[PDB]
Amino acid sequence: MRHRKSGVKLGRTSSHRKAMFQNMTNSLFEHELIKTTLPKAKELRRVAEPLITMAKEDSVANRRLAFSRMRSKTMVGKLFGTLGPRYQNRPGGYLRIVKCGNRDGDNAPMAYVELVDRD
Amino acid sequence: MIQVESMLEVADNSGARRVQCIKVLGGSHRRYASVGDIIKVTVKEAIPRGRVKKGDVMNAVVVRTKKGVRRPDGSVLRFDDNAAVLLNQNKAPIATRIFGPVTRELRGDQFMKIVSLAPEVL
Amino acid sequence: AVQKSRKSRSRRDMRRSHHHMTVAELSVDATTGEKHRRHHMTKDGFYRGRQLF
Amino acid sequence: AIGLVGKKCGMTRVFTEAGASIPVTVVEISANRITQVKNTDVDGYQAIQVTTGTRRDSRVTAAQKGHFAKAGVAAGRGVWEFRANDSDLEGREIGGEILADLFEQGQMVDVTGNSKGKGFQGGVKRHNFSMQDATHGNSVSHRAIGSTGQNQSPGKVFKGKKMPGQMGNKRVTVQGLEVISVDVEKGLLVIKGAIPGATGGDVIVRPSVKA
Amino acid sequence: SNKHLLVQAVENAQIIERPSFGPGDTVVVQVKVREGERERLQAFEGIVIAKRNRGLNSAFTVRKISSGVGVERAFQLHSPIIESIEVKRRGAVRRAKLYYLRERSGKSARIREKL
RNA sequence: CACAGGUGAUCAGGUAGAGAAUACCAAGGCGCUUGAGAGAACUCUGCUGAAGGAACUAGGCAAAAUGGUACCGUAACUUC
RNA sequence: AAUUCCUUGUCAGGUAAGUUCUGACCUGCACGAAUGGCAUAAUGAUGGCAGCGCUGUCUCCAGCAGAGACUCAGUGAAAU
RNA sequence: UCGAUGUCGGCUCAUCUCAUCCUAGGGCUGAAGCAGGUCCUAAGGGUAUGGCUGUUCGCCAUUUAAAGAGGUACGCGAGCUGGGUUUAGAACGUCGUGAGACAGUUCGGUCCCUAUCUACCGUGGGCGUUGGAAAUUUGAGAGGAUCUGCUCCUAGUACGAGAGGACCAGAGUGGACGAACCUCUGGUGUUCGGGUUGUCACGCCAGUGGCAUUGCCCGGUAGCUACGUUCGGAUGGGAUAACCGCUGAAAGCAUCUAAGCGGGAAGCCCACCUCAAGAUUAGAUUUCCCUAAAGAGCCGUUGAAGACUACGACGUUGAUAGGCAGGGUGUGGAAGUGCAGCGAUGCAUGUAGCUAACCUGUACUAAUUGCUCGUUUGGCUUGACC
Repeated sequence: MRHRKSGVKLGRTSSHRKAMFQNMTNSLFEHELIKTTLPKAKELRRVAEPLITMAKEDSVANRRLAFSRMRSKTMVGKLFGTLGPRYQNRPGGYLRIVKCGNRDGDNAPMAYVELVDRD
Repeated sequence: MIQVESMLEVADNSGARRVQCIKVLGGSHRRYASVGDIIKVTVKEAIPRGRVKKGDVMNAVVVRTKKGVRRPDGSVLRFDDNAAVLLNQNKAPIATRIFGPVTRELRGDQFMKIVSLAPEVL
Repeated sequence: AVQKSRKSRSRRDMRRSHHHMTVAELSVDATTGEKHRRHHMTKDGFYRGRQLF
Repeated sequence: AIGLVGKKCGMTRVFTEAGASIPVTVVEISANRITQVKNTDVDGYQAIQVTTGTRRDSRVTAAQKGHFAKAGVAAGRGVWEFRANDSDLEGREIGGEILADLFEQGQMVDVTGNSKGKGFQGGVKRHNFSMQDATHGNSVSHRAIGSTGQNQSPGKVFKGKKMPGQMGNKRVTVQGLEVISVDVEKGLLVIKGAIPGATGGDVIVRPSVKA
Repeated sequence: SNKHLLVQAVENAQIIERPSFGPGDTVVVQVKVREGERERLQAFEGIVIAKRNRGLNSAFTVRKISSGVGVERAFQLHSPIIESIEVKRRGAVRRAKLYYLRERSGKSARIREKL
């Protein structure tokens, strides 16, 4: 059973999925629009939106938490310089997922993850 | 929870120091004996020239367990060892001194002297 | 592990009967007026009158 | 023998003045609106039909909407029925209310519910089959069912054989459960025991037949 | 909080005031004891190895050594058995759960005083 | 067979380390030619497990356990 | 007794309980001296028995992690 | 049956018989009572753990109400094991000149198959049920369950020379089994929080991250879970088994039987729990709709529901999921700074920082009134009403 359990497995180890979602969060914060698998997109919110929520307030400790959970200094700078200020007064829901058909190679359902507000 | 082939310390002055459970009494397929339950034990190590000798088969009552005993309020009361008290062929204590504390589950009629001889009753 | 007598063609077709191809639902975006799968964005990229790009 | 429909809110404990733990479950009791009274003449048997909770109009069909409007009650999240006799149909007319004061403190009740579904489960769990040896040469039969029949005679598996199946998510009735407390104003009933099902599910509370 | 609001309403009445205390500090607890027709209070003094806070269901475990063998009891904070609790001595522990003390017997078991 | 097998010699970086063991890295090279989901029984490989501790079993099979350096100390027997 | 059929021979030890194990007796079905006799320190992935520690072997199984099983898309056997 | 029907034992899983081991009801007794012995009725449930030995068996120890006798390919290896027997090696005793042999012994010695059909355990699709649909349901019938100890009281009474010690009634509390459940006690908790070893890296200090079984270690949220909690096995109805009768003739008597009327068991049928109209005999009730209607489905957000299904909830007339807000829980004192200390390190800012799945709210994000299926009053005969 998985009663009330959350999270994903996605056929990966714990460290592997953590690293993959860190990579996806960085790429999403960089390009503001990324094409990905639909489960991956739905799980990406749970790890990306909280970083924006924390970046709403700029401080050394908050920036160090962001760097601990992202491991890209350029992109921590971007998150605390543009996404935080842009998203200061928005209560959540910082990503919109737009389903975009099925993948050619394996027929995996696909979606577009777009940062709200001109991504 | 005491079952067959469980080592118990001896909590009285009967001369035995360690006993082994060979039968949990009071049921066709009874598994475990808690505090206040009667068991059959073999004496595995006794003091020299004591009342009881090594290898003797006799009765005992469990007086404290590491698993613990539950109370009506939902609390649990545990001990650091499993200890029982040796008994007669009529299931009466054969002890003049009780070592270590016991619980109030021994309250009744056949273990009242164990309760009264224990240094402390929880 | 194996058959004792070869399965018949009718019996084989009876199992196949349930297998069926899925047909995707179709909707037309008002702004762009193009066929697209239900709850899935258009080829062009116009979804519910919004610009993805 | 008429009962009531409630919602399981979860388990808690009640302390007695003597210092005794009473594990209880709290069932939310919205007023049960009588939607139909069944009788021997029209139906051939006697029963009370009730509705509880709330349902939005978009989810209430025209047939159910008319059925509710006949009684004059607001649509609930389901329609339930209780077998009743002449004594129990005494004062219960269509459109009436059944509250938690149907049950008084200290009496025995039977609670029916939909038990938590474990999905498709093996013999070891569902039927309490003994596990085979983990070691000593065991290959692929640690949790295997084992033998299911004898030989050519009979040469068939007998009906009712215990085998891996879906476990849970079935109607389960528990009897001889006391009622600790009743609150009409808050519409909540507190019942001793496990009260089968999960929290948030619908539970049927009836008087105990054994009494 | 974790429980439903209807359950919380019932729990609030059961809640009873009691001195707050921390982990790892020596405490004396008064426990009601029934000897038949008479009532008595028994004093249990020990270091608190472990504590769990669950609102009404809060429980703390007290460990004391009697006649060379330790005794552990998981007392219930809000139960009516516990007439009173007082803190004889206050100690500082790095971790809430002191499950290493069970192995410790004498000089090691002691906990440093907190000022 | 674009096969988890076999195939002699030669070169032998850094930090720990007795070490060509083991761990993480350098130069260099790779992610091993089906993927995406779900997270049922059951199978395989592993982790943890209250109390008991061989009661298992043909049998302590398997697992568990011990594990280094320095010092102290070490029995019967002995071909010393 | 790697040798004993009767046989689980008898006695003693070990266990609460020992067709196995140890010591002894000799009634050796059917030992016996280079197809070597009896012993023997050391050695042995050797046979048997008994202990400490240790534990999911077990009482009695529970939870968790990964690879399959299951669903979708591509490729596509087998014995019979 | 030799163009192959796998042996003994063990494990797992069972099913049936009664020539009944316990429980249940009786007759007789060399039945005073307690305990028994024999036989009759009764198969509803229950009917142990270990030492030895490959054992079935058997002996022994300790229990139990009891540790029943049997059939099922001496049930069960396309379910597991492989200790014995029954290959190939080696050795002892014995036999044979020898190769070799021994229901003599001893050490060692590859157990394959992805399930087509029947059967069984679950779960769906199709159509049917005299128009269609949304719900609620009656029950022909089927399955589950059926166990029992001990203590007290009656009463140390009846009985008995003593010893001992009740039937019938009543109360309590256990053992085994089963169901549900996670409030309590625990286990687990590889997207929680900390401590720490080696190494690499983030330009460096600091602070962090990768790998080394989750690197190791200490705790722990929800969920699941037992060893934890709650509950159940009914003391009721009907007809009976053995047995005991009332009245009563055949047979002036006697006689439970031939007519008639009774008592009587854990057994039979109900009662309890679950399923149940594919019960083609397809039932019943309340509503809704009929020139694509009422509804169903697809699709989307999804659930203590689930392999896929199905089921449950919701889709802007919204709290369905995620995020977010406030809490709760867990860990235990974040970073920065300052102070003390030569330093490791300690202290204050401050129970701080972080916190999965938990609780309550909140449309910020995603759930598009889009498409498909489904109609147009439901044949005929008879009868009552009209």
